[PDB]
Amino acid sequence: LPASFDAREQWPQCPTIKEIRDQGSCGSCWAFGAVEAISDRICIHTN
Amino acid sequence: VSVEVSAEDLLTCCGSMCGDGCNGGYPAEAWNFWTRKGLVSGGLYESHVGCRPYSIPPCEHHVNGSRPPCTGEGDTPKCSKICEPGYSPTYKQDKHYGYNSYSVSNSEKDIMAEIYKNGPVEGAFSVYSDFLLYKSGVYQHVTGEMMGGHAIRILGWGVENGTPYWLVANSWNTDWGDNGFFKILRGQDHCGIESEVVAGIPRTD
Repeated sequence: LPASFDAREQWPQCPTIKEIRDQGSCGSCWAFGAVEAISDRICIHTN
Repeated sequence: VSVEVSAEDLLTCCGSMCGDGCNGGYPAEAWNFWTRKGLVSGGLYESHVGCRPYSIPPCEHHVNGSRPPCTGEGDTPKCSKICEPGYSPTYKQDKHYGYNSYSVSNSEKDIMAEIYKNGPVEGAFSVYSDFLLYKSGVYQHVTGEMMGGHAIRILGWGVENGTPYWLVANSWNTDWGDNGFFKILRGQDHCGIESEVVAGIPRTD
């Protein structure tokens, strides 16, 4: 495996990789972690 | 094909299996939910992007900026199985599903391989007081009392000053940390960062 890896460079064609959300005043980080990585993977695993 | 998967849909329609909405929940069950019930598109607060955009406004998370400061925890919005007006098609036709979901091993290399092979994962670590002030560099807990567990997105890795780290995305907007990102010590299961990694493969359909 490389010494350094950055998904944002590896998959520049997936704009969600660089995006930062805001959970606001709510303990929803459990969901954000999820939909953020899900967004990313849809883009990665799709043609 | 990039879709902005709705956090709102996940936060509100997952019942008690996910935990308790705004009062925290279970990352692993969130992945499972996507496998069983799938998830619609939905962008940022008041973006009008997708079916179910986030309805809780942004704030200032332990920093100073224009936005009002984050209050603490509020109300979990309601599960409404309909898209915002102006969006086409139907809620149900906008659902995106998972093929599977699984826990990744508490092992640096397993976690490295997974990201490299399938993309960003979700992890969680205990947050201590000194973390809030994160600006830049590699985070290492030294001082401060504990606050809780905090789920995040791990999307890479590196070494800085011979200090290896995990590249993570926080969800405290962009004016927190390093444009919204942070780096934390890797290979030492630091603050439990390699302990609750979960991921899954989308459904090419």
